[PDB]
Amino acid sequence: QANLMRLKSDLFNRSPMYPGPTKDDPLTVTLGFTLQDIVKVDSSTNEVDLVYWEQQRWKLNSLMWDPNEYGNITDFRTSAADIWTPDITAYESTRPVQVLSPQIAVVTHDGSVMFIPAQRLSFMCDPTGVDSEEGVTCALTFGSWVYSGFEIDLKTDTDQVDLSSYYASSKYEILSATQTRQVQHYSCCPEPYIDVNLVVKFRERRAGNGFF
Amino acid sequence: QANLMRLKSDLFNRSPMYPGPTKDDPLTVTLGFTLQDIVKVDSSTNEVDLVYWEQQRWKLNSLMWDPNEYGNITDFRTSAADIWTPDITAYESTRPVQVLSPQIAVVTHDGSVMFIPAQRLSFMCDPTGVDSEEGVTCALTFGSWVYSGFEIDLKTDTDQVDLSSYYASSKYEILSATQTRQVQHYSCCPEPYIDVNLVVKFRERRAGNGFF
Ligand SMILES: NCCc1c[nH]c2ccc(O)cc12
Ligand SMILES: NCCc1c[nH]c2ccc(O)cc12
Repeated sequence: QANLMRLKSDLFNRSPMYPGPTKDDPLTVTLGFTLQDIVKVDSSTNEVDLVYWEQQRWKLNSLMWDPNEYGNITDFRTSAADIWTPDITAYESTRPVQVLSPQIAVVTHDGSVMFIPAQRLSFMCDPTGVDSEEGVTCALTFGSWVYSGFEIDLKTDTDQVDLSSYYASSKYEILSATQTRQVQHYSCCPEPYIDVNLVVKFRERRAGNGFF
Repeated sequence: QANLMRLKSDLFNRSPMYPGPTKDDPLTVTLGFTLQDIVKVDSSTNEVDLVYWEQQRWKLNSLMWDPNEYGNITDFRTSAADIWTPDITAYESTRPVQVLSPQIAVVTHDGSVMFIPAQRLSFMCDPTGVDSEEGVTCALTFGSWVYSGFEIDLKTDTDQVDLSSYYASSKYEILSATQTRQVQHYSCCPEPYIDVNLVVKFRERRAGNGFF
């Protein structure tokens, strides 16, 4: 498609990239989690491994275009390396994140972006009691590493984690999973930072496939 | 010493031993447990090992004597092999019982007997969930193997298991322990058989010695 080539060239070749948000031009990132699997627990190190898709949305004025000038194109996929992306980080990870999917975003003519990488993460979680009816609860916070709430605000569209793709024959069944916007402070700095608190209650699965 | 030797000779060396209880002459045995330790659980076989002392009391007319005729002796210790003892049996054991104490009874002039052997026993018990706050419940019935309620009846002096000697640094802590008289029927036989149902709720100790 000739029109799309023109669009990408015009967007990505003729100006400096977005330098990120500032106090004068803050940005709100919408977050949502799709929990796919609780893969492994480690009771000797108190780490638990999750597989999830992390849905991120935001909007930049610099990514806008008039579809009329581009054969009525209203959106396109492009490599996430072509655009600015927010530094949303898991605050209690114990290993580097492993990316499980392509990193390609969808950009819409109004400057809005959707980006949903699949990830595996090890995080700090004590799994003692997971083999009981009551199960166990762990929490994981996600937020900008370097930007305070004055530059990056966060939002969820729902407080329910998406479980519609959770692996039915996982070793672990989900009892509940919520995602909630919170405010935190770190020793280094006085300014409020925003996070999303992912809270998952789970236990060893003992009813379903493999069971009779 | 002379009077005791006389008493023992007279009680044990001049008559057939008591042939056990009958319908016409039934016997009631009082049972009580001192739970000392839950030593071990095995989740691959669903066996748990207990150490307890089993208090047994009963009374036989044939063990009576007049203390006046024996230098005021009102009771004596004697090997349990010298007297009839009830066939009180754990019904859900998985290994032969291991005896941890001498087997010696105290006999009193009214023909009553007290016998409290210490035992280790492996029994059928699923310990899944023992490492949680709720812990797990298991039960073990004790009763005559061969006598129905028409020959042997049972009772407890209290429904609360004696925990005053429980090992404070056991891997497992006791949440509750009861001992309750019940009636049972088995496939072999029409008659009711009496048992005491020992019900123990426990979990992995997470406080005290070794824990910070
Ligand atoms: N593959 C499922 C998620 C998904 C659907 N469409 C997408 C577009 C972009 C993206 O990063 C992710 C997605
Ligand atoms: N040694 C604890 C139990 C105990 C105290 N006195 C006893 C007399 C007889 C017996 O079998 C047992 C006992």
